[PDB]
Amino acid sequence: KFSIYPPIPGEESSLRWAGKKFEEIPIAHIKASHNNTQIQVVSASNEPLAFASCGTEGFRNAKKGTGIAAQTAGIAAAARAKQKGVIHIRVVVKGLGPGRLSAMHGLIMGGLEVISITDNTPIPHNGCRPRKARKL
Amino acid sequence: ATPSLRGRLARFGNPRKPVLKPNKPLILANRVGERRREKGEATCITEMSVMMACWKQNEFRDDACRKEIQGFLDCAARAQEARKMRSIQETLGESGSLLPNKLNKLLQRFPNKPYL
Amino acid sequence: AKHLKFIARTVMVQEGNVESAYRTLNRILTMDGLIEDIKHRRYYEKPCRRRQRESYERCRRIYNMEMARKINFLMRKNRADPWQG
Amino acid sequence: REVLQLQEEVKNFITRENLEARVEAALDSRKNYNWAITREGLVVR
Amino acid sequence: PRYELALILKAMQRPETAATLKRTIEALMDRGAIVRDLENLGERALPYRISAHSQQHNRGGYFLVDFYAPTAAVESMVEHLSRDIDVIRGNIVKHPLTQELKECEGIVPVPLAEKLYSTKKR
Amino acid sequence: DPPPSTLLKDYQNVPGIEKVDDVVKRLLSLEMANKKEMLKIKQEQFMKKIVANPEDTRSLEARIIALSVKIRSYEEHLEKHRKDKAHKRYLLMSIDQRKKMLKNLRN
Amino acid sequence: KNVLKIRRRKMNHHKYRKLVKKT
Amino acid sequence: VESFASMLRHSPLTQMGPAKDKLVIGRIFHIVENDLYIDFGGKFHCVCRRPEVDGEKYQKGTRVRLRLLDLELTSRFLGATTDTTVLEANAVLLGIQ
Amino acid sequence: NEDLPISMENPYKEPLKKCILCGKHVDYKNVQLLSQFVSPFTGCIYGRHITGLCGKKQKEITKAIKRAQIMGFMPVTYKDPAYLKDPKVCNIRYR
RNA sequence: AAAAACUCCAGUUGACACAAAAUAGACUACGAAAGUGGCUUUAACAUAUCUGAACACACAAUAGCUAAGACCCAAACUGGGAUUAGAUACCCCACUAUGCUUAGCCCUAAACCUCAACAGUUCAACAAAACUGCUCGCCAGAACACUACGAGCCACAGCUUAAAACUCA
Ligand SMILES: [Mg+2]
Ligand SMILES: [Mg+2]
Ligand SMILES: [Mg+2]
Ligand SMILES: [Mg+2]
Ligand SMILES: [Mg+2]
Ligand SMILES: [Mg+2]
Ligand SMILES: [Mg+2]
Ligand SMILES: [Mg+2]
Ligand SMILES: [Mg+2]
Ligand SMILES: [Mg+2]
Ligand SMILES: [Zn+2]
Repeated sequence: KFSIYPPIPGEESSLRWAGKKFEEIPIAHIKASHNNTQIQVVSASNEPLAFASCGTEGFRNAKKGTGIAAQTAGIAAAARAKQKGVIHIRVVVKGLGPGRLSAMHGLIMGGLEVISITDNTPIPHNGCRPRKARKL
Repeated sequence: ATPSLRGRLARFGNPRKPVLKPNKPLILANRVGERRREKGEATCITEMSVMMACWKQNEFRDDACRKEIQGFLDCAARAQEARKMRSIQETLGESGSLLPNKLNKLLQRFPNKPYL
Repeated sequence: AKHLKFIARTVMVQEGNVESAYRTLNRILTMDGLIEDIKHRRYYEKPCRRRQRESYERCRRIYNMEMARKINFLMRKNRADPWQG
Repeated sequence: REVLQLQEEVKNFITRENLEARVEAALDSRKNYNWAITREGLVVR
Repeated sequence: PRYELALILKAMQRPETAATLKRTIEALMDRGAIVRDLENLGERALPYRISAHSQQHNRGGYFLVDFYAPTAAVESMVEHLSRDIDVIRGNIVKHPLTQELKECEGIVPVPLAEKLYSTKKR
Repeated sequence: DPPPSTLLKDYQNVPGIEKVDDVVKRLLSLEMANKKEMLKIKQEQFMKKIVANPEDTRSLEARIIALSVKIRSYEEHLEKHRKDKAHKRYLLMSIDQRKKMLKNLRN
Repeated sequence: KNVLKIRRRKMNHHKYRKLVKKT
Repeated sequence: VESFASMLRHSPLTQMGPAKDKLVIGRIFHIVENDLYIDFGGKFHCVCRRPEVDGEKYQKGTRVRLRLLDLELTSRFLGATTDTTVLEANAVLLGIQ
Repeated sequence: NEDLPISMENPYKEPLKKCILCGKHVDYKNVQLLSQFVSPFTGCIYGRHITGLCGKKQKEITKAIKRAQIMGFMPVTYKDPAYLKDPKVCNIRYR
């Protein structure tokens, strides 16, 4: 019976969260990379609420691109969102990285409720030429 | 269902250019590739996370760490017993997947031949 | 950019099953062939070597499909030997 | 016989005075081309 | 040959929509086209955001026309609709059914190729 | 250089061109269609001018005139695209075959 | 297969280029 | 005197036709504790697994009716100049006698 | 002599298989049919092994999909949400 | 891993290119080859016996030169930072020539599928089974030699053609 597809502004959406519709719920942004991951919290109407990262948490070069720093930054941003008064959150992820999976669990343990996860990762259709393959 | 390979390779009777150029000659061997390990075991990440948390809060207070450290030891023991379980399971035989040894047995009992 | 957000390549959590949602996300995206594409596009790969790798993948697919076919075809034969002698 | 079709369809072809009627009729009317197909191959709207 | 103009206007009221339509078909007649018929797709919300000559529009009005005209009329109408801002989009295409649909006898079974390698014990 | 208003080939045997509307006549004019209609009309014109037995494509001179009109079409294509070396080679090979068949016809 | 032939030719061509740019 | 061509034209197999989804009665000649092999017709016997339902009524001389797909299981692979076989025939049973 | 075989056609031949759209026509405007054969999540066109139709019709339908995409009748990223409750023909496994 | 570099830095949202065109493509189509796989239009893809110019003509991947321009990205060179005893490189950061559109030039590649075109048939080893009738082209030990000389070319550190002397088994 459960519909895995997300709701649409056109009716009908038979599921609210905290007595709220899907659209107005705040959105969390994760930008994952091999060297570091960056996390942010924003309102449904573009207003940023909280922002953190492994660098802001105080991790060095080798430690920025890890899962533990991701979990700590997630805990931090979730604490910020809860202090602001945000219970639910819509996840958005961008790119691969070590702490990609870790940020969500960090947020959950911090005390946020993830509703949906969207893979808003960039994809070029042969647009630009990346760097050449390095030889090690 | 399989993709056809009429004129993908460089043949005499194939006028157009070839598409495929495999390094080895495509002959179905009577031996199957044995399975492989996936990655290096890792566990207790959330346990050690909550442990470092309560540590930095309580200044290494064991009576307050009790629950974190108990959960960590229990998860470590679970990982160890799960390793032993999956080892005995792989030895006795993977359920749902077909074993390489008996695959080779079947293929040597009914082997294919490229020649006549 | 112009397309609207929260429609494509999404997963709705049910009963707070975040790990299952992420697993289904990986499953669908790997079946559609995106993560491989992006980890390949990370660094630029020349046309000749890309063509070689793609031919290698085609040959591997055909070989493994034939292997699975013969396995499913002859697995029924593997049973208790009725005629010992 | 093929000439028969496009010859009589000249009356259906709009003109200068028929424009301010056909344009209005078309913009008042609605048309949709969408139609799906099931497993066995039957058209469904 | 036949030419189908798929046209997308902005979501606006019937008077100015009819004005744009009558001026477009007047341009057709000036170029020398002969319209077979007009098909209204209707007003619908565009799937992805677009940018007009000076603005953006999320909704639109889909219309369709089919006509007979020479070749230079095609480029003349393309440049006309590019210059015109009331026309969000205008696209000429050939007719699919004008190309005779080749009779289809079904999918033939492909037998597995053999004699790839010579008879060698190896 | 036939006129543009000349109706299609296939619609010449039919006597319905007098009764049919002038708009339909214009539609059936070759200027509405592509250049191949004009090409075949010119082929028929050269046939009626030259050949003793029409609708005989197997004839050497029929092939010659067909390839000649094709060569003029390629010429126009080349003056439209000075860059198209593919069609340049096509024209050169066509005129080579044309000279070959011209000399064998002379023989 | 072995490539000593083209290796010799490569080395000789390299030396020729060097001498050309020198003289 | 009777020609083999006549005996074949009058054979049970030429009137049987394709074995695809055609009921046939057969019996077993060898049976392992878990499976039974029915001798039904033609060259090959068809192997089968005993169903847990009515599993007791499976002994020598049992007349079981069942459908089938082919008389011999074969398949041609890539490097198979001759198609490999199984010396068996696939068949599905839904009743006895 | 009369009982001997004879060269003859194969009446046991099952008729040639035709895809569901082998005989039907497809155009760039049938947004429903053109979004039927495409990923709802990623928006990419499914391969032939997932689709199960002849190559000519596969080429035609993918060309029409790309044409509708570039024209504006259909997007490239996300399938139209209204056409998700349609008959599912392409065989999947993730569910 | 680290160093260096920027903080006019980093993240969301709204607008924007002369840049190249996922998936389909597990498709085998076109073109003589080189190549062509985002969309629409135009013109158009030779010869209904075969072969055939290295005394000709026409193209000829990428790279490069000539004069205008275009600036996301990448990158020779170069500079800097790592590492090394040393590193004129492999690791990292910045950028130019250049990759692109015009009017030309240069005319070379593992230009290989190293398997010539046409019409056909059923064993040295390896590779992609053995072959038949005719035709053009190519080859006669290695290296000297994609060299010297000569001849031609809008080429001037070049390209095409191509030896000789001496040494060896
Ligand atoms: Mg090899
Ligand atoms: Mg592809
Ligand atoms: Mg030559
Ligand atoms: Mg250049
Ligand atoms: Mg530059
Ligand atoms: Mg090549
Ligand atoms: Mg060669
Ligand atoms: Mg030749
Ligand atoms: Mg060279
Ligand atoms: Mg020389
Ligand atoms: Zn079909």
